[PDB]
Amino acid sequence: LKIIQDEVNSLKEMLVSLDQLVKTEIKPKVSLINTAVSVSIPAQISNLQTKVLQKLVYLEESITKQCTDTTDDDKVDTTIKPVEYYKPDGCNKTNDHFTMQPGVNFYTVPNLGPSSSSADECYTNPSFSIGSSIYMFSQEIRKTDCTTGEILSIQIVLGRIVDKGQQGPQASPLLVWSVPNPKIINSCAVAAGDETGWVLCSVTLTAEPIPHMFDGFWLYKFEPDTEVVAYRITGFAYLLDKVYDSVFIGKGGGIQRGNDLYFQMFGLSRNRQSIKALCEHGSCLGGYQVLCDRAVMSFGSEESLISNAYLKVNDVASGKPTIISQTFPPSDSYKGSNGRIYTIGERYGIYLAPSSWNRYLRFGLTPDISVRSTTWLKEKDPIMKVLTTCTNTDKDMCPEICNTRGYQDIFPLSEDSSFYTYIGITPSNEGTKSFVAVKDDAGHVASITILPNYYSITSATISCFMYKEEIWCIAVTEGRKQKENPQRIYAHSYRVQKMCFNI
Amino acid sequence: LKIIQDEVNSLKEMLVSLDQLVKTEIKPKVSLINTAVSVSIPAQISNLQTKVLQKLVYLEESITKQCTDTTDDDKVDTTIKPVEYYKPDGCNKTNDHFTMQPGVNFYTVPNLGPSSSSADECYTNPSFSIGSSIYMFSQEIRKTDCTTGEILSIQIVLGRIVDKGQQGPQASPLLVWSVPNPKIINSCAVAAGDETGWVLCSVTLTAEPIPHMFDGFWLYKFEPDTEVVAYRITGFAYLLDKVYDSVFIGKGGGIQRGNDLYFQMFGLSRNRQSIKALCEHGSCLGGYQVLCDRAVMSFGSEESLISNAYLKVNDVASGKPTIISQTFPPSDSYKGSNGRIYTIGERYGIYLAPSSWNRYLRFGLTPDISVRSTTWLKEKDPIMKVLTTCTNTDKDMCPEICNTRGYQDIFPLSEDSSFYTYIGITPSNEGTKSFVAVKDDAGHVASITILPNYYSITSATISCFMYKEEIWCIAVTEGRKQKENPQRIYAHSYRVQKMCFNI
Amino acid sequence: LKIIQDEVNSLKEMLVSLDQLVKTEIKPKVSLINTAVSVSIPAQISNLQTKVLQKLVYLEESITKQCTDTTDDDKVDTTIKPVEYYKPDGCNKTNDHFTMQPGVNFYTVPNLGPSSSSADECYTNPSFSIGSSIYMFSQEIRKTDCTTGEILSIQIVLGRIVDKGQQGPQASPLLVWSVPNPKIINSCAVAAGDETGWVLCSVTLTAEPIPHMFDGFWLYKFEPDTEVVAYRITGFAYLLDKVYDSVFIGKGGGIQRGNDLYFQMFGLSRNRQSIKALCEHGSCLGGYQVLCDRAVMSFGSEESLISNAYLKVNDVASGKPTIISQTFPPSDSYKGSNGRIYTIGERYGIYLAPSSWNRYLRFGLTPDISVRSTTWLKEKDPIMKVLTTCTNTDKDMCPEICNTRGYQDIFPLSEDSSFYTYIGITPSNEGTKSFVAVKDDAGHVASITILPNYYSITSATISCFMYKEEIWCIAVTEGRKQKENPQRIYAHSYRVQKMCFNI
Amino acid sequence: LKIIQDEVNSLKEMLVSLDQLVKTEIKPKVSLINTAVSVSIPAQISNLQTKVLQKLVYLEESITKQCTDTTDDDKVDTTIKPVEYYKPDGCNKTNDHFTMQPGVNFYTVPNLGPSSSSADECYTNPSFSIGSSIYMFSQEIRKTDCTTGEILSIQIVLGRIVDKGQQGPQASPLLVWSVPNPKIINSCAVAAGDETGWVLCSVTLTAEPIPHMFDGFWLYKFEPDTEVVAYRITGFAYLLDKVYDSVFIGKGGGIQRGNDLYFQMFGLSRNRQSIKALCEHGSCLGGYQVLCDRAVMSFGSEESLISNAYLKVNDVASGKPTIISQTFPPSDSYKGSNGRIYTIGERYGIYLAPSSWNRYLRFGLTPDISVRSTTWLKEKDPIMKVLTTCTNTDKDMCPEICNTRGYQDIFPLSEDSSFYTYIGITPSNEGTKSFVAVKDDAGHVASITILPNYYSITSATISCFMYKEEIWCIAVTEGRKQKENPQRIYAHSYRVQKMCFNI
Ligand SMILES: *[C@@H]1O[C@H](CO)[C@@H](O)[C@H](O)[C@H]1NC(C)=O
Ligand SMILES: *[C@@H]1O[C@H](CO)[C@@H](O)[C@H](O)[C@H]1NC(C)=O
Repeated sequence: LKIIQDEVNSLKEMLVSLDQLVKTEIKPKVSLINTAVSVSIPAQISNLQTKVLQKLVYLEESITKQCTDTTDDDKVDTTIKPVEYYKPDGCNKTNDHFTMQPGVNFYTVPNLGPSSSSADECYTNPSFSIGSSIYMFSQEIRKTDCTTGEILSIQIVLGRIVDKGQQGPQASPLLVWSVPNPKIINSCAVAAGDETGWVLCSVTLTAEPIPHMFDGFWLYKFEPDTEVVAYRITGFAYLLDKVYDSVFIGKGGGIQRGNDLYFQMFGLSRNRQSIKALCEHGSCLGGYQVLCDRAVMSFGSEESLISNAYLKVNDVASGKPTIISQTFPPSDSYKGSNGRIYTIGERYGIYLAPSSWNRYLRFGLTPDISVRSTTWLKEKDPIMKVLTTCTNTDKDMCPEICNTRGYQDIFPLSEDSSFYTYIGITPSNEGTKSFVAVKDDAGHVASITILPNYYSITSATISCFMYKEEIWCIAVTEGRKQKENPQRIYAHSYRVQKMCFNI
Repeated sequence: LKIIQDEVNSLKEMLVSLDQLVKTEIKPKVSLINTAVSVSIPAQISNLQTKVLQKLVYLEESITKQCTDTTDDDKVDTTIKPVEYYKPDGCNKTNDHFTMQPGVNFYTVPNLGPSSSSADECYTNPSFSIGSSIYMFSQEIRKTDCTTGEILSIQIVLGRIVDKGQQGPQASPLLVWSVPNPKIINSCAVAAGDETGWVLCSVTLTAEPIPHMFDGFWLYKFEPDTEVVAYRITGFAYLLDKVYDSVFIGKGGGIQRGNDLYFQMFGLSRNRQSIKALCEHGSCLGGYQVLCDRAVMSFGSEESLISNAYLKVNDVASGKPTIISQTFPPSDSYKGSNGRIYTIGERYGIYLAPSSWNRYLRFGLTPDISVRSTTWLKEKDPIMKVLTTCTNTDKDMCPEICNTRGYQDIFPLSEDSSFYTYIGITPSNEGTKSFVAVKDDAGHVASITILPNYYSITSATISCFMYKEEIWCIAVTEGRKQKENPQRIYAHSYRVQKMCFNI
Repeated sequence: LKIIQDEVNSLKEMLVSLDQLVKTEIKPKVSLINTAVSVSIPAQISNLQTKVLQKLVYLEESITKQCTDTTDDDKVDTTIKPVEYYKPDGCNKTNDHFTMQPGVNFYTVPNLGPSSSSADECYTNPSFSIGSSIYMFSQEIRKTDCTTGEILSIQIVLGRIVDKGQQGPQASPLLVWSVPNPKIINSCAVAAGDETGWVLCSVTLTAEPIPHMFDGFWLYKFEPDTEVVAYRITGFAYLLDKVYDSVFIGKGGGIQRGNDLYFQMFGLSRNRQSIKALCEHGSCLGGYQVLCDRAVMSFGSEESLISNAYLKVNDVASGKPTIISQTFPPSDSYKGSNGRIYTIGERYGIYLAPSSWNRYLRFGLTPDISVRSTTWLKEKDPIMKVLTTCTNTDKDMCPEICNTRGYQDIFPLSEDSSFYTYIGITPSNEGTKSFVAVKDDAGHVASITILPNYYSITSATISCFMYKEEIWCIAVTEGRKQKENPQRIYAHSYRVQKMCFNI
Repeated sequence: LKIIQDEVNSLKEMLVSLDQLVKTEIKPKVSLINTAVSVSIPAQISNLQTKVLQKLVYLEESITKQCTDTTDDDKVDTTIKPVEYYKPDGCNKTNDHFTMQPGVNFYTVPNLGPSSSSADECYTNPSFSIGSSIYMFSQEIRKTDCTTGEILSIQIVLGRIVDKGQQGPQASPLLVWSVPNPKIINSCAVAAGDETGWVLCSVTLTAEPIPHMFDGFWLYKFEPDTEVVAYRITGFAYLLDKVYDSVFIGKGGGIQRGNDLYFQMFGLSRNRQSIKALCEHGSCLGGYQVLCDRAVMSFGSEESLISNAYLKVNDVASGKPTIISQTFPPSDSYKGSNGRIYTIGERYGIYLAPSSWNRYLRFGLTPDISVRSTTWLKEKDPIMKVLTTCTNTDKDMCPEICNTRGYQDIFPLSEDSSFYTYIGITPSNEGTKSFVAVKDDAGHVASITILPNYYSITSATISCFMYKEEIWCIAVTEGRKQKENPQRIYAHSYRVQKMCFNI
């Protein structure tokens, strides 16, 4: 028996030595190689190409004629920049119209994140954000039913945007992570800054979880070639404006400004006051105001409303972050829904998806992130026409009790959001049809048809950046190639052209 | 004893942690690196080379004179395209003949798939197909005897065709897989489409297997960076036209059209009717018709015939595929054999290898995959002269009872198969001799000798594609370098030149 | 029980086989790949770029006009060279002043060595040295308190300086190692030569260690793709000039000359003689001499002084090295401190950091490494203004009892150190401010502000080399990006410009 | 106890699964990556460089003026070719002398094979051969004493010669292997052909081994990405001409011609006849003939001689090789020694190292590998002056009883070996001095000094090939950098220039 208690001890020493070898020598070197081949070499080849071709241009000029700063110094990878809006330089003449249009191509961006073949799995609720160099992506994997199924796993993919010699920008994953205990999460969303990514997840109560109940938040910090740091925000670490029974983090993601993070949230809150719901519609014909009020109530109850709010995460650098919210009144909003926080130069913007009877674009601008300073846009495009149970029309948009569960955001191409890019989706008898469009400040829309070989697309989120000194955008969508396929997440890219037309 | 039940439990935790590390971190990163070095970097360097050289061409033009679309957007890798047939543009003049000829080079394409040195192993029955970007390859590994030996393993190698700076196209393996329980498989064949590969295997009964008996099929789906999905097709999931005792899948492979797969099959079927076998021969001299009838019977039995059939796999996207066959009558065919399904523009073609007394090319064209719509070609070349026990001549091809076990297919270079490329093999007293040839529509054959340093080549299969805007072909053959070597699978490439001769 | 003693034995055989596979096949190949992607490929691409661009230059010259040695042969990597000082070629004219200035850029050099996110860890006491091709880096990781905390680990990173297509030189790690039993080390420092690195560590006594006691040294030899060789230097293997109770190795590092190594050391030594401390100051007004004497005493004791010494490691190639020291008298120095040994052509230099009341630059030159041959410079810049408890002024620098714990070295750009480069740090109410400067031989200083987005920088060490045929320097600093961050080590690079001004 | 017999079984399943994963997925992919980064990418970049630079040359020609085959098709890697001797094209004029000289550079070729830092290990007896694309290298590792120490291991390194953008050719290892049971091996040598390497080892008897006794041979076959195949040649599988008590394989290596291998061997053989030893010397003055006879006897015994022989390995492709030898008479040779077999066009050559009193070059040519057809050269250079106990002079070379244990071979640069390259070594009071030289057919020697920073070099072997269309040579030597270093194996390269001088 001593030899046994001895032989087992021998196995322990051999197993520990092997485990140390894999963690100490091999894992580190494999990570270094991944970066060298996926990021660094492509960057070196790209710089070579640019310099050689530019010299050849000077030779072309010479033959015909003779016959026959400080800002990028702290950057690791300078392939992309934050968006620098186009200006009408020289388009201030009589009858000379400055506009923007999408290009004719819609290129694939493969391997944005991992996937699978199992028909029992569904990929949904993508959250995508592009920072100054890096991108954050997150995808929920649910069992069978996509919307009401169990969460099997949430996957976060930190990576970089690089130039690989293709017609558009390409993704390069550096770190993939799987959130522990996914079964107790209501929702997660991402945010990104300078070489740092953030994830904020809202969690629930347990008895096995108790569905859509609220019990604080988790915050995760992601860095290149570094371990993930988790923080628990509970107890007195958070303060909500209204009392919430159920809290969700808005799908579209958040932003980082200085030492604070901003996210959009929505949820089910307690109410002890009468309301006058916002009720804007066309020439439909008292009854409509009643419907507008019942449209924001949970189960028709005067005391429990579904509403939107701003969520601020304070002082992240201290290691002990706190959360403070500010809620929108029912008089200046519609039934609470998934939204997104934008940074627009020195100003901010907010997108709120349709979820009720009003299917018009709801997007606002503000000098600071607060409720009382928000000014709403008067544009209508896009109108959400999919994943809805509403029977009203796109002209009058009359109030009724119905629901919508889609998401189609926009990306501002100017400081006042007078110009913007979006993807439209129209239902048909054979899946869906869709297009890319840019709306100008005169109300005109330039549009090009996309993805003719996909059975259906149900959603879209857009993030733009500078690449090769012009604006490029990446769109992430959910859909199916063939009618019988499970739902998967796809990504494509396109360019925005500057044009000026002499009328 | 508790410390033992404790020390063992400690080993379990350490072993699980190590296993998770290798599967979670290392395997994924190694796969990403393989793609980066074998596919992505080569693509980037190739694009650089093309752009720089083209600019230099413009400079050459400048000096002398002054003194002294939407289709590839959804593609991951655009190195190759489906074949675009050459047209006689400007060869419509009097006495001006449009033709095609092979080039003078026959380049090696190394590492198409893995191999071994053991003299106890034989590599045979290759199945090769090139899709829109990817290729599928499969090789059987048998013990000692090559044809009648036990199957040790079947290996499937999914990979891509890339440009590595060599004189021709090169292979780049991405995924290698070994079919489980190979001992119960009669045969497997491959098919490929757009980034998806398929494998169909016919299986037998068990008591240890019972030789050449039939018990349904297995279908496997292969995708890049994805797990392999297997389906069992048995019970009422398949319906055969005739009752078969033994079913084999044709070696040459199949195609994918829309949501269906098409394969060629052959096997031993029950018969209750009299027959009049197809019996076409030259000026040999009642007795011949009798021999032609007994040539298609198993063991001379009127009731059991060996015949060919089309095999269709219906609705693969549903996850629950079914199989339906359609059998060729004995009056329009010869003893059943290994064949191949071709896609020729909007039309289809079928190749049937010689297996009996008739050794002439048997190839047909059809508007749809059915028996009654097939029209057979009247060309003879190539004539199979190897691996045969027949003693007839190449002129009269007189009926007798004999067998042939080779395979030499062709690849159409025009919609009506009036032009095509093939490899001829002629036996000698020192292994074999062979050549590459292209037959034109006037019946002329251009040919170039190949592989002068190989003792023998016994078979060949050809797949063609566009590369660097001209047609290139890859030939996969079985053979031996030196007389005493075991049989191995080799691959080489060549180009097809466009020529027009003013007579 | 036999089956158990048998099943365990089976596990042993399987575990040994697996461990051998990882050590024999995989580890070696991973190391070879790391070099190929991080060093060899970048070198090949860089050489291509240079040759192509130079040819294009000749074409530019041709168009306009016609219209419209043996020294690097033994080198593995020729990207960098030892510094070749600039000369005033053609600046010997009347009113024509030869000078040197820093460039305007300060580029990031990422991944010089590994790091971490834990807030409980602090990275301090960096030691950095650049050899003929390779570099040595070492960083101490302490728990919580940075200066008085426990040592958790010391990490040594041997690597190479390479060209990766960026604006400046970049680091490429080859070997990372962790010194065993870090808890018994007083301090470590690095040195580097031709493809060989060295580390010298001073160790203490144990009872758990006994704080700042002395018990000999360890020497480690580092080579590329090779195991680390350790030597113990104790007993009669070392001889110190004075009797030391506590010995530390100077932070800045040492040099290799022929078969010997030279390091700076300092420590607490026994004294039986009266002293007259060096006491140089300005127009402050007997009392000052008394303060100057008590400033070099430990706890005010006449018998125990803190002093500097040279440390020589003799005959390293024999495998049995020995150590001999030579101590500086209190009459020609100040309280002992961290320093650095320099090689300046055929001559040597020594830097001694401020640690007491005198905060002016203390740097000397010598024809050989000995105390009696050292001649001190009369320059003042830089003056250390951070990490000090002194209340004197930068003009008079009056004696008092105080302490300083910073480190800001210089790098000579000429044989007589009449020109040199340094980094200045000035404290403010919001962390610190800093700049890069080059002082010329007329006493003028050219300076450029750096790192505007870093809350604070507390130290700097500079190493220079030739790159792309001009002098480039890498500065390694300790600091924080945001006020609440833990301390981390950062590295940046800049260039030194040659200028000549016609007055 | 059942739970124990159960928990152990669980560990077995987990360990087997992990072992299969590492062998099935990871090992294969790592090997593919090594080739991609070390061989394939460098080849692609090199081809780019050549094509771009050649176009630029044509542009240079254009500006000034206008103003201001089938043989490599079967090759995997075409970087190098077998030597094509230079011809005096246009040097057939009066007073116009055709010659060859070495270049001035002697470049390092790093990582030819692995090494170590342990001072207890010595690397000796290198065997190096270059084939049509690949190279074979083998190094013995002995404990402490280098010549009489125990063999710890023999390491074989199969690799390729590639272009990495450096001034000369570089090595790229693909497969490293360690011969099992090295303790029973007398000696090993390598040979190489077309993508196949061979190793032949002579083994001894065991009681623990019995020193220098003979018991047959082992043959190993090495192929890229393939397992090593071993064969035992014993019993009646070999037949030696004379009866040998002890057999060694000549250090320099062998060749492959068709299906046979040729090696040089030497050993201790039985003798029953009187002898008349070859005794060629200068004007020294019966006694000398007696010394010449005793110089070839073992321990002075008439019945036991030390002699050379040819060793042929017959029919390697069959898998059952046999060995037949043919011995040189004492009347046409000197004491047996290490030699080398050369292929010189259609003819063969043999090199025999000095081992006795005659220290002049001994090299012969033959139309076939046999004793009776060998014709010896009359050149003297090089004369071996190191590792000898002889006291005779380089002029008369008088017979005595002494021994020499060096090795300095030559490489023919012409069909008749009238031109050749060699490395000379001259002893001094400070290690050794050496040079590279080329001897022409007029007896003139061009020489250049090498390795000025190496304490000593004791041996050299040379293999030449075509690279960038001119002859390049790699020399492998044994030596020490610093006096106190252990012996290690180094490799360097140089070029042979074609010159023609008008007198
Ligand atoms: C050949 O076809 C071209 C059109 O592709 C036509 O322009 C030309 O006239 C035709 N030539 C003859 C001889 O028919
Ligand atoms: C040298 O040989 C060339 C042929 O290679 C021949 O044309 C020439 O005339 C010869 N010159 C002399 C002097 O023989």
